[PDB]
Amino acid sequence: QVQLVESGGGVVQPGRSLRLSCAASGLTFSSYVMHWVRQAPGKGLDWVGVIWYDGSKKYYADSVKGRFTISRDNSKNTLYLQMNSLRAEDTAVYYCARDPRDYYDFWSGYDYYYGLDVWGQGTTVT
Amino acid sequence: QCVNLTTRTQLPPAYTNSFTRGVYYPDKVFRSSVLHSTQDLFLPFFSNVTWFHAIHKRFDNPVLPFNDGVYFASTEKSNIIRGWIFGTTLDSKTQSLLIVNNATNVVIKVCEFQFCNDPFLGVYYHKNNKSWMESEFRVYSSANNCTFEYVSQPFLMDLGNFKNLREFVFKNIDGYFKIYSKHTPINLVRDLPQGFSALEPLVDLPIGINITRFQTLLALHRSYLTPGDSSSGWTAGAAAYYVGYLQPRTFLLKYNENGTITDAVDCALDPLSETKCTLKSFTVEKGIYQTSNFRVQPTESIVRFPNITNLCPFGEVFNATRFASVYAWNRKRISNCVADYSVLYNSASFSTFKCYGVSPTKLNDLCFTNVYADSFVIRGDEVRQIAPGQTGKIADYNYKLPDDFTGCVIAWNSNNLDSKVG
Amino acid sequence: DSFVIRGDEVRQIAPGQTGKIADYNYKLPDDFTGCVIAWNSNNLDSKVGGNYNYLYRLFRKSNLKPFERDISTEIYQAGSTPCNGVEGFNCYFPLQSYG
Amino acid sequence: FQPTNGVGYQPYRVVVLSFELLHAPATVCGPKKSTNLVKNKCVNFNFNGLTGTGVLTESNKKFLPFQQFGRDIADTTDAVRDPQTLEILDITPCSFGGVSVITPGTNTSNQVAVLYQDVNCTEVPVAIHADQLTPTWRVYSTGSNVFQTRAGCLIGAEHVNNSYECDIPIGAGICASYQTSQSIIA
Amino acid sequence: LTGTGVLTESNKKFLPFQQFGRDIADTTDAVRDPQTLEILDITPCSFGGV
Amino acid sequence: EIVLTQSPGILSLSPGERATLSCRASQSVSSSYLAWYQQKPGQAPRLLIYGASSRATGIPDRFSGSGSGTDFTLTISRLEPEDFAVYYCQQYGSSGALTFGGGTKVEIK
Ligand SMILES: *[C@@H]1O[C@H](CO)[C@@H](O[C@@H]2O[C@H](CO)[C@@H](O[C@@H]3O[C@H](CO)[C@@H](O)[C@H](O)[C@@H]3O)[C@H](O)[C@H]2NC(C)=O)[C@H](O)[C@H]1NC(C)=O
Ligand SMILES: *[C@@H]1O[C@H](CO)[C@@H](O[C@@H]2O[C@H](CO)[C@@H](O)[C@H](O)[C@H]2NC(C)=O)[C@H](O)[C@H]1NC(C)=O
Ligand SMILES: *[C@@H]1O[C@H](CO)[C@@H](O)[C@H](O)[C@H]1NC(C)=O
Ligand SMILES: *[C@@H]1O[C@H](CO)[C@@H](O)[C@H](O)[C@H]1NC(C)=O
Ligand SMILES: *[C@@H]1O[C@H](CO)[C@@H](O)[C@H](O)[C@H]1NC(C)=O
Ligand SMILES: *[C@@H]1O[C@H](CO)[C@@H](O)[C@H](O)[C@H]1NC(C)=O
Ligand SMILES: *[C@@H]1O[C@H](CO)[C@@H](O)[C@H](O)[C@H]1NC(C)=O
Ligand SMILES: *[C@@H]1O[C@H](CO)[C@@H](O)[C@H](O)[C@H]1NC(C)=O
Ligand SMILES: *[C@@H]1O[C@H](CO)[C@@H](O)[C@H](O)[C@H]1NC(C)=O
Ligand SMILES: *[C@@H]1O[C@H](CO)[C@@H](O)[C@H](O)[C@H]1NC(C)=O
Ligand SMILES: *[C@@H]1O[C@H](CO)[C@@H](O)[C@H](O)[C@H]1NC(C)=O
Ligand SMILES: *[C@@H]1O[C@H](CO)[C@@H](O)[C@H](O)[C@H]1NC(C)=O
Ligand SMILES: *[C@@H]1O[C@H](CO)[C@@H](O)[C@H](O)[C@H]1NC(C)=O
Repeated sequence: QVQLVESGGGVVQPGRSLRLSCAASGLTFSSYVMHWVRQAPGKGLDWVGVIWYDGSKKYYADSVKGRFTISRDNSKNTLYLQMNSLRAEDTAVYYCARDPRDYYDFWSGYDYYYGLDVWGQGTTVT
Repeated sequence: QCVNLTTRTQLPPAYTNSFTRGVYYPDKVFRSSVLHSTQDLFLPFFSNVTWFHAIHKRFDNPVLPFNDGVYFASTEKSNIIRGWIFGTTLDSKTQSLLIVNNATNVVIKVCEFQFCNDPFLGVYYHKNNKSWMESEFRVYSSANNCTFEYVSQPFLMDLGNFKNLREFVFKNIDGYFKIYSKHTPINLVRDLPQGFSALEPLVDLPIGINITRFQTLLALHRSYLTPGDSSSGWTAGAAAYYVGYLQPRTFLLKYNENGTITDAVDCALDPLSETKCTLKSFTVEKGIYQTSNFRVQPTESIVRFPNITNLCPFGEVFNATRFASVYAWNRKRISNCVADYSVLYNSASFSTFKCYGVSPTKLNDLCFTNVYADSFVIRGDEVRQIAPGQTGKIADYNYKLPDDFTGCVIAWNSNNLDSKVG
Repeated sequence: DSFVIRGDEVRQIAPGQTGKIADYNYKLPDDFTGCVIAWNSNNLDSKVGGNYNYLYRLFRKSNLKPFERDISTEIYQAGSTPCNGVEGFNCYFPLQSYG
Repeated sequence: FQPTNGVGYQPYRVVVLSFELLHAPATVCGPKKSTNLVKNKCVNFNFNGLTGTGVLTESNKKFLPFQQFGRDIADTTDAVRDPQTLEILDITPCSFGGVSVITPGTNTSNQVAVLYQDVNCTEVPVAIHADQLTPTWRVYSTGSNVFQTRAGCLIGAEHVNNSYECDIPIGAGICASYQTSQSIIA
Repeated sequence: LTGTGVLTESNKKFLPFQQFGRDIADTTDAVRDPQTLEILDITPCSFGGV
Repeated sequence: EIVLTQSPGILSLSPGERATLSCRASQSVSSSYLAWYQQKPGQAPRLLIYGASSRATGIPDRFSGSGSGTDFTLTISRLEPEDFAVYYCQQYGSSGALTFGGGTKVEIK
């Protein structure tokens, strides 16, 4: 039974800091590429970033630049994300999702993209 | 890492008849043209062995009990099956045995392993080049406190189509893991073939652990069309493996001019076979013969002792403040209790524990008719004088045991409480 | 096969003996062929104020098979109630320090 | 004895235990756990300090007051009284009187006949403990070709009204041969 | 293996796991040399038919 | 940052009918990059179709998808009452950006 737990929500004073973190039940957290999806209040889904199995390659979307940092802790079974600022983007619901594309899948010559299988509970970011 | 391959349900176990297969060499001695009789754990001939497969699209590799020994077998051209795991709990609370085979070496590790629900070995093939194979171990979640590690050359494995049968008898006697094996070709048969094949010793591992259950490991080729986490994407060839159970039996073994086992006769299998055991010859002439009767084997053990639940009113004779002098030794009757020596061993460490007529071990199994404990205090150099047949001051003038004494002598140090300053 | 015990169990390292080491720590087989070598180590092993590194298994629910090893630290049940891995009444570690 | 005395001088408490061994009912026993009996079944038993393998049969043998336990004229244990149940229970072997195997040469064939000596036919499965025996032995245990003789019960051959010369001496006026297809005839 | 007698040339095959050779009487009749791989057959010293 | 376009934005059909969905990409796609999602309001999105014409685990056979190049289609065989939600399409590559679609909605009628 796979469950990803969101945390670090609530309305804070706008700007300069806020904490998000996503946990994962079981011992299959490591070695699975993970992405963060932010749900606009009325404008659909959007992207935050992506981190690989070891974090050597990282990439970010064009919507935000220079404010987000993504890291994974293998022992604590929790992935950590930080926003260095809080812009006018408010009431955005942030999900953490796990994609089964493991290191071996992109290691093989095959060029394949799977789907974001399991999602988190969600949180409120203002 | 782990992948929960899930069998919606276990298919009902399929029973196939073993065809007199699986007799191993008892010892490393060259014997030629001599019939040798040995009694060892053996697979009964014509036993009901398992017909478990690998892919139907279920991945069924369930755990089976290891009662005495397991006769394993495998029939695939591609080496789908690789190794086995042996243990009693398989959840990292006890010590488990790991056997795993990759292309370069064979690794045997005895460690505390947290095995996954459905362990397997991952084989990953580079696209357009099957030559590039990378292997990821998906058997153990973690390992801790490894005692025995063994690395060596790979067991013969396939790399004119032929199917290669591999048979592996596993036995755990006196803390030794004995493995016997022999690989033979398979041609025009779907089940376990007829004929005779003798398994030769390969290793003798001193694992020294408790084994109650075992599970088969499968190497599954990875398909990238469907995701890895799902059961789909781990497709492999159709391979069926056999599992038998060893029960103690007495089998005559026939050697040949060159020194290899060719035929065997199990006394239990046939009354005619029992006649062969008595004559000590495979050939039997016409007539009537009287045979020794050992066809009956014990199946259960029942224990009957009288209703006494009372711990012994020892009176703390061992812990008594004052003991008797050796010139007037006190004898105490013991009646109507259940004698437990385990508490006494925990209470104090005994320096001398010599029992005559009854062994110190299995003494707790035996009932004793009448007990008269005689207690006294002596010095150390006179302790050997207590033993029957030896003389001294105590033996001649103070306390004498007869030559036919049946009992025990328990002596322990008492300088802490029986010695006074001054 | 190397191990440290105290003195009164040295007689227990023998085929067919009863005691703390023979029954719950290290059992010799009946047909044992080999040698037992035991010597004093009070200068080496003993520590001033007490030495607690060496441990012996005190309680276990069976008599040992010859030449095997068990390091399980599951809680012994001296009572009918399950201990559930919690120390308390009738629940102790099987291992104990010599001191 | 003195506090600083040498190890030889230091006092060593000695307790000696003296056991008589199974000449009377035992007031003291060890911590083995008693289990229910299974009558007329090939089991290992530990009755009142005697261990053995066999079946246990009930009996009504009377005994003297001092010793409920009894010994035979060959000093074998003729009967030992069960501790929990006062009913007299005696040891009977799993192996009854030795079976006789009757066969032609292995060069000719492999069919065999079994003679259970001095045992009534209806009692033969119970005597051999057929349920315990291997299934191939069990087919020998029960068959249509069952003949009751003074020697015993013969299973595995068909009896013929026609009289032929003796080839294999079964005994008690019975003999076997191998004849036509080809089979063991009695 | 300590014994008296005759050491003779032998052509008997020896399996690698096996080191010693015993006859139908189970007593030792063949052996392998420790240094070199030649097989030596043990022969009673006196036939005793004398 | 690929310009995805979903048409039509709002669909109104009775339960039990057939609904077609479009998701057009502004650049070339190797026909193994898109995924299809269903999101009920107030809950996280759920995977339906990964890749092209491949069904995810637990997804019933009623849901279907197809398409190649720049034109891609989701077709439902029968509209269940629980299948009425908003749908999104994305496209991702190892170095490629991940862009979800504007979104489409099916509604009761
Ligand atoms: C090797 O491991 C097996 C377990 O896989 C051990 O057998 C088990 O021994 C325990 C006692 O230590 C048994 O527990 C007892 O069960 C009975 C009911 O059956 C209960 O009345 C007792 O209070 C107690 O709970 C357990 O049942 C038994 N399991 C099996 C499979 O027989 C075995 O003793 C170990 N062998 C050694 C000596 O290492
Ligand atoms: C098969 O497994 C063995 C044991 O893991 C490998 O041997 C070692 O593997 C580790 C990495 O897991 C290396 O760091 C060591 O240098 C290896 N030692 C040896 C003796 O090779 C072995 O390489 C594996 N082979 C395959 C087919 O992957
Ligand atoms: C499946 O694996 C997870 C870990 O990812 C585990 O928590 C769960 O118990 C497993 N379930 C089954 C069906 O074994
Ligand atoms: C073996 O299996 C068959 C079919 O389940 C059963 O009839 C038979 O009693 C079993 N035992 C034997 C004879 O091996
Ligand atoms: C496949 O791999 C082998 C060994 O790495 C190589 O010799 C061969 O050229 C490869 N074939 C290709 C790349 O088509
Ligand atoms: C591993 O070994 C140590 C002793 O060095 C022991 O304390 C520990 O209990 C062992 N780990 C287990 C039982 O998982
Ligand atoms: C013994 O081995 C030789 C050489 O392999 C072979 O020619 C001969 O037939 C074998 N004889 C027997 C009795 O197996
Ligand atoms: C003996 O007495 C000591 C205290 O001097 C006590 O700790 C020990 O448990 C006693 N043993 C018994 C019950 O004989
Ligand atoms: C022995 O005690 C038990 C209760 O522990 C009782 O059920 C049984 O009947 C008793 N048997 C005898 C010998 O009276
Ligand atoms: C039986 O004996 C004859 C010689 O008398 C021999 O030629 C034949 O091969 C033997 N057959 C069997 C089955 O042993
Ligand atoms: C047992 O054998 C005797 C002796 O021939 C016979 O008189 C009696 O009827 C037999 N009883 C049964 C039940 O076969
Ligand atoms: C053989 O004797 C038995 C004895 O009862 C009889 O029943 C049977 O009919 C006889 N058979 C022939 C062919 O006379
Ligand atoms: C042992 O070593 C010596 C010196 O190298 C050599 O002459 C002798 O032949 C060797 N023995 C063997 C292995 O036959």
